[PDB]
Amino acid sequence: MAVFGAAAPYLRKSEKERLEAQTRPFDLKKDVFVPDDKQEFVKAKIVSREGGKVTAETEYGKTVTVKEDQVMQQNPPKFDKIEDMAMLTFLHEPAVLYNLKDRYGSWMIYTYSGLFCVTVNPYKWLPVYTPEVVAAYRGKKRSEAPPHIFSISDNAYQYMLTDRENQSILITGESGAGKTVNTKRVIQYFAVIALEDQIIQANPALEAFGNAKTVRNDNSSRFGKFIRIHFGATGKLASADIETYLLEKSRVIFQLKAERDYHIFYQILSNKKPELLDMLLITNNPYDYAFISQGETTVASIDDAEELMATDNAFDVLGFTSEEKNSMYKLTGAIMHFGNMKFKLKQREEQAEPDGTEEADKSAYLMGLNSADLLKGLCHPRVKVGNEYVTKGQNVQQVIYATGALAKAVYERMFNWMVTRINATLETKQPRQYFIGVLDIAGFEIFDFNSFEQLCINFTNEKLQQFFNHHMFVLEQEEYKKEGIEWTFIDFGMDLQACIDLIEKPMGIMSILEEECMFPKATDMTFKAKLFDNHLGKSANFQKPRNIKGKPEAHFSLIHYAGIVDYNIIGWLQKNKDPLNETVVGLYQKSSLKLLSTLFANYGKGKAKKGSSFQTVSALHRENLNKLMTNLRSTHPHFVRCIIPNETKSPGVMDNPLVMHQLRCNGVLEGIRICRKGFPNRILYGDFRQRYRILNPASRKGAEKLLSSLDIDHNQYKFGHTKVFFKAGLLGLLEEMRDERL
Amino acid sequence: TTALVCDNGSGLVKAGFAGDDAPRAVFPSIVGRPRHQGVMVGMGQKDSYVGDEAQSKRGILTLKYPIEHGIITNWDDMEKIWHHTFYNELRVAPEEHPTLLTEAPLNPKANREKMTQIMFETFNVPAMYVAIQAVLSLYASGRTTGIVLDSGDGVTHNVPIYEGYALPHAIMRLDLAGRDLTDYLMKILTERGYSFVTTAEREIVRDIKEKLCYVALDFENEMATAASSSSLEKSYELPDGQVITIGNERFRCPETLFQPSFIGMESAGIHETTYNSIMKCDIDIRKDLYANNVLSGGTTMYPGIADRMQKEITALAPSTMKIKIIAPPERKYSVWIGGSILASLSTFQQMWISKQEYDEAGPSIVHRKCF
Ligand SMILES: Nc1ncnc2c1ncn2[C@@H]1O[C@H](COP(=O)(O)OP(=O)(O)O)[C@@H](O)[C@H]1O
Repeated sequence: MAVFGAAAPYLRKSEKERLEAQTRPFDLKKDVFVPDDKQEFVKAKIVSREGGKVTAETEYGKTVTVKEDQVMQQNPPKFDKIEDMAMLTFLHEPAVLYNLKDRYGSWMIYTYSGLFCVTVNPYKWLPVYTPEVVAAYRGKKRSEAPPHIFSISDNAYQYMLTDRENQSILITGESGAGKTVNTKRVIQYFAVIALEDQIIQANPALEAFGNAKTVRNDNSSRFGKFIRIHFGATGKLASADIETYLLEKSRVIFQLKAERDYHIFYQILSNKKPELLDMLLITNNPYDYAFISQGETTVASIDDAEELMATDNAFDVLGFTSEEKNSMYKLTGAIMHFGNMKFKLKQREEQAEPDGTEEADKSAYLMGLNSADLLKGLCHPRVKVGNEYVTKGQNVQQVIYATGALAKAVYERMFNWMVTRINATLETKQPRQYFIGVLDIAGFEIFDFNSFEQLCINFTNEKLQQFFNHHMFVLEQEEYKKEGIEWTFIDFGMDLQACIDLIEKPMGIMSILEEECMFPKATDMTFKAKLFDNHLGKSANFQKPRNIKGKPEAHFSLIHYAGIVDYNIIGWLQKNKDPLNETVVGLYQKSSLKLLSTLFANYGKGKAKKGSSFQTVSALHRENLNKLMTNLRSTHPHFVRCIIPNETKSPGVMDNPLVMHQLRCNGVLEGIRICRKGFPNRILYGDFRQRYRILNPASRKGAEKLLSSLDIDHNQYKFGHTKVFFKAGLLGLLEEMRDERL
Repeated sequence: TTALVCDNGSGLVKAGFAGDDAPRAVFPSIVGRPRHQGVMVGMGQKDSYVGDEAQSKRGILTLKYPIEHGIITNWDDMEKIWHHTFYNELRVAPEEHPTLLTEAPLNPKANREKMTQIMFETFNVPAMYVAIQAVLSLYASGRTTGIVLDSGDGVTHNVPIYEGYALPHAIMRLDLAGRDLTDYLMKILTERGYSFVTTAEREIVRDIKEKLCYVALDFENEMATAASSSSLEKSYELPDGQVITIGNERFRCPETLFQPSFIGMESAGIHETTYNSIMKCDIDIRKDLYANNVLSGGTTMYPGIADRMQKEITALAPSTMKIKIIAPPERKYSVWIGGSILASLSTFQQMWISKQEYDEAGPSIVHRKCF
């Protein structure tokens, strides 16, 4: 226990202290888990089971009665503080909550939970991050060493080196709960076992261009960052790669009532650089610009001026010139100038014509196009019919949708190209063999006014959770085919895929939405009517909404792995349209700027060319999710779960509702639930004997004699050849008969 | 899998893929056969040119239209047209693509029956469907009500639709269209000295019409203006020189649409059949129909036709209504655009006629609820 340097206590408590804590009275009958009001479940004692009446005496002095249908045992003391939640004798929801609660009070951060690695961030410095434990872990195994991310990092490394394949680290948590520094210590450990400074140096750029204020967080990430750490043949550090996925475009145009756009517009709106404002014609007033003013104007998030400076510094120290930063800033200002355009219908026709031309002129002067030419390209697109061009007509709604789609497109284009430039700066010529990627993605966010974007996020997280579930299924089949005990041949993925089929499949929600924004006079009520007519009752997970405590509104409710979510319809048709304007895209290709590179080229024998008008954010998102799954499904994955203990920066004290929220939205509970259908308590025969032989004191014959003389049913235990498998009730009964034996 | 939207029309084939913004292949529906003998031995002449090639070899061919007024009259020529469309213009294999075809209202039933028989047996498409041109125009126009006037090249028709329900007893069909306008323009040019008689000169006359004709707002005043001034005359350049100058023939040709007595028909103009269809419709929807009068098809493409028809329908209707005529610039392709929209709709995917249904019920399956 000295091999763990000075961090040994925090990493794992001594066996002596373990045994000194084992001695503690606990009544298995009347100290069971009990539902609560202020929290979900609190530690209490019951006086008696008086019919339908019980009385819970908690620590707070309360004596509430709870119904006999909502009570469940508490974890025994001889199995509290367990490192692996999967090995718990009784797998309940608040059971694991209190397990991690006592583990963080006792200041043990990392905890194994089967195929996961859960990490609640400590708020003060610990010796657990000293290089001594890093170097001294080399040579110890996963099955025995106490939980820590260095363990799974080394396991991924050696898995890569033995199987000659890539691995994937899926760090899962909220921005501002320690994800950045967790990945930082990951990359440090990887460098140790053999460019992190460059990663952190270029990070403020992505933090600017892909983070925006939501309600649950003021520095939430919207894009799916994912760093590929390549290696060589000798498993030595070769180079690092990075890719961006699923960057939400709707933010650039529409913002909710309680949230802001991306940080960059506000950082530019910081007057600390007056040269940017007077070169971009940006008036100081943020209410002036319509694309942004609909969201939260300003919040006490960060020092935005200083962040502007930090980003400019990171830019100047990155490979690209000052002119290029200048073009980036001016392009963002042009996107900002798009919103104030004004169009009117014509005299006695249905055609759109511009009345205000000043912002048009200035946006053209910025973009490097002609103002009259851009106005003509917006009001009168030209389309190709065989071997001739004919002009298409537009009204105000159509030209506005086109403007919004153009802005979203140019922003996303500049973003992807900026990431390419970042990767080019990082690029080293060393040969790059198999990599181990680390993935940063949005969370299964729930609110009271969920919308289209939250539906997209939850759909992504559904694909991820189903992927992990199938992964763990194959892992359990591997355990079984090793143990020579093979049963229960049903997979664990379809039970979740049934919910996916309600989003992606034809006549699913996304297909109905696409059809509805294609139909002539569709409205939100018609969208709702079609959803109901085509799914209500005929499906399994789609169902009515619920109105609780006077919530704002809900039009329908889906059920996911992370609970029942009620979604709102209003605005989906208008926000899903993505009609890109081909004539203006050609204008961009013919610009006098860097813009011509971003829009280099974008829109017989079998052509899947969907039109410019038949474009939907949902469809582009489904395609991107498909290709992200195709990139992940080729690598053996690993999962990291990050939980905030409390919203306050004060350590020690926690918030049980926030813990439950993280557990549900993260899927640790779903993992333990997939376990709860088999035999989760899995122990060998030797320690089984050494702990339960005094019941019938005297390896299959003696074990079987004891089992038959312990009144255990056949289906309750599964007889293995190295370990014999038992369930929660079996562990409880064996515990009780040991206790009476003593 | 993706669907094919082939709006075969009558005088122009328009094909493409469902989900596009415009047809990919647009060429005349013409089959030409050589009429001279052919002396150069070894060059290997073929026996029939179809499509846009027949317009290049136009000088030595006899051009046939396989489809007369909506109705197909030459099934072998039409199979050649379709084969050319599938293989030599789109380059797709119809064994793996559903095909949406378009037809005018009030045609014979054997037309649709033979059309689907061919599509399932000769070309072996997996599914197919026959739609009405006016409904697809109204899809592409972004309406759900409105009286649509679809003037193609063989047939003109009105189809009043309200709230997605069509009023079949009010559908009017007229057999005056661009082909009759071309014949009238030939016959009316002959009085200035020019004579075009061959089927290869019919195409030159059609080009003259497209390029120089327009609709007068007031016919008598434009006739007096042409009789007095000379500011109306344009010149055209034949494919061998010898410019021709036409005067009041420019607005006298498309005026046949509003006075079909010019070509000896008895019926009423398009402005009057539109109003009569409206007056057949129920009294509660006539205001919406007056406000949503949609034009589509190549013959609605003359300059001034929208203003003329608004003047006429306004003089006809009661003086307290808002007459409004919707004439997009991409009128000519409205049927194809609407067809693409429809075939891409996800609700539509259980309204195809499958190969199994056909092998089960014969070609009669076309007129069933799978219309
Ligand atoms: N600009 C134009 N002005 C007048 N007539 C036109 C014009 N363009 C095309 N047409 C006429 O339209 C007819 C073709 O109509 P079209 O929409 O192709 O019907 P279809 O597809 O059934 O043939 C041709 O006969 C041609 O004379």
